[PDB]
Amino acid sequence: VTAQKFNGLTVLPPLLTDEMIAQY
Amino acid sequence: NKCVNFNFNGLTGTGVLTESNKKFLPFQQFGRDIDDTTDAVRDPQTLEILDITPCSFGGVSVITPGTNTSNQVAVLYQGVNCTEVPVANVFQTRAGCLIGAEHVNNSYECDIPIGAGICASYQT
Amino acid sequence: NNLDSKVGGNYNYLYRLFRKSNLKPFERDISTEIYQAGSTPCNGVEGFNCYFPLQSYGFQPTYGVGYQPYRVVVLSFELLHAPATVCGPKKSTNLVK
Amino acid sequence: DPLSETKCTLKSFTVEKGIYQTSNFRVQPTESIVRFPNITNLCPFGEVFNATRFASVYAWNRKRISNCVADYSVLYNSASFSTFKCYGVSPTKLNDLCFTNVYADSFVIRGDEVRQIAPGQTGKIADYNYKLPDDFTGCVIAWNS
Amino acid sequence: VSMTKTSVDCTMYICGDSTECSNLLLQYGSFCTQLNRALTGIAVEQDKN
Amino acid sequence: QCVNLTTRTQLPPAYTNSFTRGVYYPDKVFRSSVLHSTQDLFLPFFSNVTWFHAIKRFDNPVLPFNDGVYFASTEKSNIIRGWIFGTTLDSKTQSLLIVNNATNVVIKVCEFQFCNDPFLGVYHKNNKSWMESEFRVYSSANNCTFEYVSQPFLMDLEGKQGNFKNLREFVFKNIDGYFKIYSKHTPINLVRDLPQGFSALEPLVDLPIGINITRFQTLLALSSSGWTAGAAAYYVGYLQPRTFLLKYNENGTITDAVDCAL
Ligand SMILES: *[C@@H]1O[C@H](CO)[C@@H](O[C@@H]2O[C@H](CO)[C@@H](O)[C@H](O)[C@H]2NC(C)=O)[C@H](O)[C@H]1NC(C)=O
Ligand SMILES: *[C@@H]1O[C@H](CO)[C@@H](O[C@@H]2O[C@H](CO)[C@@H](O)[C@H](O)[C@H]2NC(C)=O)[C@H](O)[C@H]1NC(C)=O
Ligand SMILES: *[C@@H]1O[C@H](CO)[C@@H](O)[C@H](O)[C@H]1NC(C)=O
Ligand SMILES: *[C@@H]1O[C@H](CO)[C@@H](O)[C@H](O)[C@H]1NC(C)=O
Ligand SMILES: *[C@@H]1O[C@H](CO)[C@@H](O)[C@H](O)[C@H]1NC(C)=O
Ligand SMILES: *[C@@H]1O[C@H](CO)[C@@H](O)[C@H](O)[C@H]1NC(C)=O
Ligand SMILES: *[C@@H]1O[C@H](CO)[C@@H](O)[C@H](O)[C@H]1NC(C)=O
Repeated sequence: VTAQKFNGLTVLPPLLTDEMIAQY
Repeated sequence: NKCVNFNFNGLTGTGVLTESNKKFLPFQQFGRDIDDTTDAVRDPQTLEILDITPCSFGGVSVITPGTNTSNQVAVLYQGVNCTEVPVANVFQTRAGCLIGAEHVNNSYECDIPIGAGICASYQT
Repeated sequence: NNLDSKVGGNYNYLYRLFRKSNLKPFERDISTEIYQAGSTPCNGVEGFNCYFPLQSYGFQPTYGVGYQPYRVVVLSFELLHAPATVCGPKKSTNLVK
Repeated sequence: DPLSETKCTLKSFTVEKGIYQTSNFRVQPTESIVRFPNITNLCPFGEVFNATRFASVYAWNRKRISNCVADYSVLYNSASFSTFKCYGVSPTKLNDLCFTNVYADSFVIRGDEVRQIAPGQTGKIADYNYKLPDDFTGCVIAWNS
Repeated sequence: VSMTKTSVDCTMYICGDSTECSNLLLQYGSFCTQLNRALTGIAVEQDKN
Repeated sequence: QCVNLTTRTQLPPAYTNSFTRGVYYPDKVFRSSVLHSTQDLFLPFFSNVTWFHAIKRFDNPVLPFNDGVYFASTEKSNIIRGWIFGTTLDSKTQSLLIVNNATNVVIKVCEFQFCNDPFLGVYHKNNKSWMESEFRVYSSANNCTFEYVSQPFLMDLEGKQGNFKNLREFVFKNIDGYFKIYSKHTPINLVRDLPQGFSALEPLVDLPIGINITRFQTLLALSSSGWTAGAAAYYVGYLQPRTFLLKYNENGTITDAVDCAL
């Protein structure tokens, strides 16, 4: 597989980190 | 490093200014994003290449217990690093800044989901 | 024209040619003072590039149409937010339930 | 309070446990900043006013202005210029205005006959050696000498 | 399993920095709330997913 | 001065493929590490560009200038020197003049009266030095509107290298009363045709000219009739309204472009 923007769309982070899903 | 209305050679925009790591060709006076947004400018006096960052903003989230249970609440500044929030207990997370929350270490069971492994609860 | 004209010019009529800015909607500025159009202040009743903003209309019968004076009334009101205070030329009906 | 602001978002007097998004906080921008490549070809105004000798009125000089920035910065701003009018734009507003194409004029006349340079006016200056057009929306200036 | 969370400052996106626009938006109405109440539903549904 | 010299050998016009030469940086604006697309006026890729010489022979006919142009010269000793642009060419409208004399470049916009057989003329003797002799370009310019000139140099006409040593090139365009000049220079070892491969011209200068343009001429270096003028080649191609896609790289400089309907 491969922080605001001027107009106010936002990518927003996940509830579980990429470590916690690995721990599941 | 202040949130301002800038203008260079008539080119208006909103943000904070900073000295770039990027490098222009000799004759260009504006620079942009992959989304065609002025992400950069070159001050027509000093010529030093300035990157533009749009000021940090978002929905204030609020964390509350039941109205039945309390009148206390914690106020969450999503996406914003807290270093400009007092311009409007405190802690910082990948998901934003929790203000009015006692940052504990003990990893209890979850209740009020926030982000990047964080969630809140009401306890003594 | 047939009232507001005077053959020597009816200079009873004054306007405000200048002000620090445009006034507020439905506002009315009674300020007489000398308007400081230039960078200089002016102290006393006169000076360089400070000008009397109150300036005058001439009106006469020898002037052309639309250069002539016109009499104006501007009716303003608000509507049905609240109890009535004037009502139109219709009689109230019977009432039915 | 945020407590009243959530009660307000929900249009409710009760609220249970939760996280509620509200109030889009945004930095009200603190001031403006402005930048230009500093003015260097200023328009050549010294020779239009400060020049040692002007022409006769029948020979009234006319020269072209272009390629420059046209400051009134010592022009209108010195009171010794004993008359001026730009007829369409206020005398305050010409530093913010622009020109497509320009010619400037230089000559001497009598103080009594200064009123005769108005467009659509008479007297031997006006009718025989300097006349102006009916639309005239360039600008005009005069000073005692 | 899930798609990225998003939200938008619909007011900043429709007319950034403009009060004259903002008074035009205040004739449109609930569209700004609605266009994040939808995205909240997505955002929570990623967590539930 | 003007003298109408007719003294040359008679030849038809030549033609050749444009390859991927004829793009410019479309707007004055930086990007880096992107694939970005533009719609504007451009030289189509793989056009039959017209091809011209100086030699015995001196190709300098009247060319139309519809929507502006690409011009490129494979060169030795600076034979191609100036440019002349307009629509009446006889003082009934304005026109533009741009040349590089023996000591300064000069750029002017006026109601011009250009020559019927123009060139720039030079003393040619064997005494190891070549200098200005004559300047056959135009007589009148009685209204003028622009006034630009270089700092003083010496720019030669002496040399005897074989194949073409340097490639110089330009885009000329006339939009909203401005002129736009784009250029590039690169050394070459090429004998009789344009370089394959790719580059994009930089905006060299912009000028407030204000003239509707329909035709163009070029100025080249040279008891009047009968003459020697040196060996040179140059190529001419039009601009169509077309999309292009570009690679702008890590350095923010141009890497490649694609003609969209090729
Ligand atoms: C803006 O104005 C300044 C002069 O006031 C020009 O820059 C000067 O250049 C020398 C070069 O060695 C510097 O040492 C000075 O410190 C500069 N002065 C200032 C005040 O910065 C500059 O060239 C002008 N800008 C442009 C685009 O020409
Ligand atoms: C200039 O070139 C042309 C030949 O093509 C000649 O000029 C002509 O001169 C007459 C007036 O005597 C005009 O009616 C023609 O219209 C002109 N033609 C052009 C195209 O200019 C003339 O032979 C040449 N002049 C000299 C001095 O050699
Ligand atoms: C909530 O609090 C009120 C007291 O303010 C109480 O009367 C009510 O019964 C409580 N409701 C529940 C469901 O606990
Ligand atoms: C909480 O944990 C951090 C390390 O994750 C440690 O530095 C800090 O002292 C601890 N604080 C308390 C109050 O336990
Ligand atoms: C003309 O020069 C004198 C100084 O010799 C100065 O007082 C005056 O302000 C100047 N005006 C302009 C327009 O240059
Ligand atoms: C001989 O050389 C000089 C330069 O040293 C040159 O000016 C002159 O024109 C040459 N002689 C002739 C007859 O042209
Ligand atoms: C791009 O930047 C690198 C690293 O600084 C440099 O070595 C390289 O020469 C540049 N590319 C070109 C085409 O000059």
